[PDB]
Amino acid sequence: PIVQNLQGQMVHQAISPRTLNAWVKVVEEKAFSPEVIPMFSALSEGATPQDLNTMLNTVGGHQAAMQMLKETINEEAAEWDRLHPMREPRGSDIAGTTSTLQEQIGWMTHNPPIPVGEIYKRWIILGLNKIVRMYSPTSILDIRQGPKEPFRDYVDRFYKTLRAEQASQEVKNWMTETLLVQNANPDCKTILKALGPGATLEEMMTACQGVG
Amino acid sequence: PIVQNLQGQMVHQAISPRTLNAWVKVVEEKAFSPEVIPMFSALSEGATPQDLNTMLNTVGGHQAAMQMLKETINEEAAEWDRLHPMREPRGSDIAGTTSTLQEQIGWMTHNPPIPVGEIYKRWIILGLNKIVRMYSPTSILDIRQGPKEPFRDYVDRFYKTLRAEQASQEVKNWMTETLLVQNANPDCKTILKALGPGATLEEMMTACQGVG
Amino acid sequence: PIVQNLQGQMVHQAISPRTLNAWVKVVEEKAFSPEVIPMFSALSEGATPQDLNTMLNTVGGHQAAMQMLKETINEEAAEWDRLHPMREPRGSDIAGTTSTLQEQIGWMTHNPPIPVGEIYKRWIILGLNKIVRMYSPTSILDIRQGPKEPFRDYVDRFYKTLRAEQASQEVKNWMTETLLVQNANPDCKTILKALGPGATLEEMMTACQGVG
Amino acid sequence: HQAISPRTLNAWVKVVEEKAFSPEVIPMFSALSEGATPQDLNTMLNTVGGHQAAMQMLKETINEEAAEWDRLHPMREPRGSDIAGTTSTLQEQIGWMTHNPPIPVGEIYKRWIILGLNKIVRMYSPTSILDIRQGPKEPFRDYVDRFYKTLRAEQASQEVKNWMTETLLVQNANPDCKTILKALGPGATLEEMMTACQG
Amino acid sequence: HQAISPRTLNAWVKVVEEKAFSPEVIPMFSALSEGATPQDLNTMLNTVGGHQAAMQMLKETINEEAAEWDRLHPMREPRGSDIAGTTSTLQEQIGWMTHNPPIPVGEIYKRWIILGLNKIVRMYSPTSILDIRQGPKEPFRDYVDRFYKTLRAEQASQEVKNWMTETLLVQNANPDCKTILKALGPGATLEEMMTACQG
Repeated sequence: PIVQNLQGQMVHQAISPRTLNAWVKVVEEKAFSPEVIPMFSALSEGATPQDLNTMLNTVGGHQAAMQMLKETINEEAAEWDRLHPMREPRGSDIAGTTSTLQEQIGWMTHNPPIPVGEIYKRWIILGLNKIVRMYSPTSILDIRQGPKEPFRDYVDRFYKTLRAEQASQEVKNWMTETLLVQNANPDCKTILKALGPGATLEEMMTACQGVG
Repeated sequence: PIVQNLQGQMVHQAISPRTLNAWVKVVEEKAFSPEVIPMFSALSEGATPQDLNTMLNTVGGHQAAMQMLKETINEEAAEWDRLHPMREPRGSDIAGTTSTLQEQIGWMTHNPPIPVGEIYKRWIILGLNKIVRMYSPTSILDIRQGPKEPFRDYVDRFYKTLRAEQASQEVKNWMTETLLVQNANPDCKTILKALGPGATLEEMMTACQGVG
Repeated sequence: PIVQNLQGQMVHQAISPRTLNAWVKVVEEKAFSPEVIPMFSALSEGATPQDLNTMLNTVGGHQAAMQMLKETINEEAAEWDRLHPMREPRGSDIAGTTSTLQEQIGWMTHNPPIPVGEIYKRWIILGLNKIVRMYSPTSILDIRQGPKEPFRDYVDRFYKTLRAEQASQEVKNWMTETLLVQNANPDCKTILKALGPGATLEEMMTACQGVG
Repeated sequence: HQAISPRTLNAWVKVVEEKAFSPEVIPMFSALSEGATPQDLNTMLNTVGGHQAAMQMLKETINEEAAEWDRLHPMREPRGSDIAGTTSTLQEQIGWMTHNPPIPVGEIYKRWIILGLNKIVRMYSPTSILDIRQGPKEPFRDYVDRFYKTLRAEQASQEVKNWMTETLLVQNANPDCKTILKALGPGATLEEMMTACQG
Repeated sequence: HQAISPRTLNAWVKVVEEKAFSPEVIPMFSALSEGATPQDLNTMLNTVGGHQAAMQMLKETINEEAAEWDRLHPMREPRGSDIAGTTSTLQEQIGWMTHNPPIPVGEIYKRWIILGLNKIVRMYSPTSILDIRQGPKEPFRDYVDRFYKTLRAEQASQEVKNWMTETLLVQNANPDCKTILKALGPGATLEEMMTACQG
């Protein structure tokens, strides 16, 4: 992180141990559920490349996830160097392996701020999105409401799987509009189709409140 | 947040990573149970509009909840601009999208304090109340004591659903007075009606202690 | 830990009580699952030998784990003294039993930094790896997919046991490549073998999504 | 201006009657109505004998589109009725195409008719694409032909159709073919898919 | 510019439906689509009712060829999609066809479609060549016709097909004519082969 000293000069602030422990708990217990990405974003707010590499070290227990995260980081660094051929931050500098700590702090504290931390964070988020896409327990087409399950639980599962799938935005809109209604159980499906097309999710949940 | 510097001049204090992680856990695990609103109020004490937008970013995983929260924020900003046509905070300024950080700190630190953080917080709380109202698993009329369930558990469920429903206050009073007694199981319902009308909840719980 | 004073001179920072409580929870609840090692690494970031001994004291509830950790520490200290016959840190100094606190801070704050904390941490990590290797509930050859279990759960179990086993890296690669396919259930195993050899884990998980 | 040919009109009538309403009616109508005027279009629509319910849908959709056009817009310029040809002379219809520069009155009405026909064929498709699934013994060839006909009739966005082709074709198939298709794995072509799945 | 004739489109759909995807479909398409612009070709393909699996193979092959064209060749120059007619306008296609030197987008698209149709026919060959064989009483005049129809469907290389005609034909022949072919011996033309086989 970054914080002002007593006089005011910006200086690197070490990431606290309990934050890293929380991130380790997130990596281990959750098994790369779709909820990790918001948790990673929260636990890494203001992170520099050194801190992000510290988090990646804990990620590195899983060989496959670590390998794909490294591959996506390398690819995005190559893209950055392709687009953009204290020195200007290169791809490896954004990756926090060649650039030193002081260069990172200077880049983040520059006027205007060079968002090295944020760009590296978004690369990591893309890699984590891919990893999450692997570990989705089932595809969206397999989510089906049970004979007795409440509509709220089915919608929760459907939207979780939708976050996992990471399709195109228009595809997601069509999915929520049509596939949600299609896969519902018959007793609910009658009411959903009677509501008609273009029904907002608020109408859908209110109409089917406790039908099961 | 806001905190005095070493000399004493007010300056923005960044929201800690672990607080945002806790808020993410609240958004994800709880599935918008009625308990989120107190937890949101606690986790966002002293929040500025920038911090509240930071929390909203984590909320933004859910498309429907994020959409309705944005819609309520826009509506309340329009209401604010309608009522009230460093510059005075406009609706978008309260929303923390046009106003800069320093303007927010100045507004909160003004004499008298302009409660930009609190008004934005209450708008967010209204939106979250609506979202919670969607995700209520069952309506209040479906809560019914089981044949063996203790009275304390039934009352807990009833009051949770009452918090979820968000009806008029007089309607809530009538509901607690009459509907609670009506839906109780027959063995308890005999004692509840024998207690008579206008019985305080303390009398109701003490009388039916361990009846089931 | 280590942190700059108000003037800037480096001084020892005490390990917070809540960090030690979290480490105690990790030692007790987890029962030396493979996830402890990342959690230990996170909770002990920047630790000096005195802090590491403080953590070891909480570890010392378990007689066998404490004994083996002490034995590995002594062995690695003997190796350090063998390789390398304020004074230079001896093996017992790295162990944080002969060296005083101020010598440790001076070593860590030296130019270049003497990584006494990190070397002691890696010795502790080797000992914890051995302890974890004892407490593995089953060997890798016993992990077998169930008739109905999803492929994601089976892969999670397999990689957890692989982390526990701690074999040679090439052995691990062969294990993930062949033994994972061999032990899968027949309905999945058909698809895995149809995918052919040299299939990346991404292909394996995507192909067998929801087959069970 | 030239009169519509009896051969063309008979072809339109016979294809509509024979095909009832299948997705190829849209390209057939577009081909046979090449550069036609609103009077010719109305002739082609009214000439259809059967499927008067479908013709009612088409007229209702034309009226709705005309109302929207009138909402968007209050030689004399054309209103929705003028575009639909209900209140336009043949000379008036020739105008707005003979006008320099012309405003394509015929093409707008053709687009409205195409929207109505898309709705009609979507209604006339006997099953939904998500409900299309393989029989226990149906050939994979017949399954995929039915699936792609239904997908053609679906009237959805193009990216949605691409995802549909990528996923539901493999997914909705029976387990016997599903095993072979998964063994082929993603990124394969339909040609490879059927050639492998011949048995 | 003149649009495709309704008689031509009706003939095309008629022959496609009646013949299925037999080998003659390719030359028939080449005949009917002479000088046809990409818009006309797209209409010609879209109007086909049924065989949507075949139309999907055709679309996929067109997309692959368009990608190859775009890779090889990076008014505005025509792209692969423009040749395919999905993106480029009718006027743009007409201008490209009229330009000197010409960019015959029609001919390139026709060649791509011919490739796709060849692949489709090779898929659609009902029985492999090795399976065809003379019956106990089937005349040689019909057995050889079946054999050569299938051989045209298979679309193997000429070097293979020489051996196929030389050996597989005589091998699969019925026992009565097998002896006659063997006696007649190698270096034989089809006229000799049949004219030695009657009865």
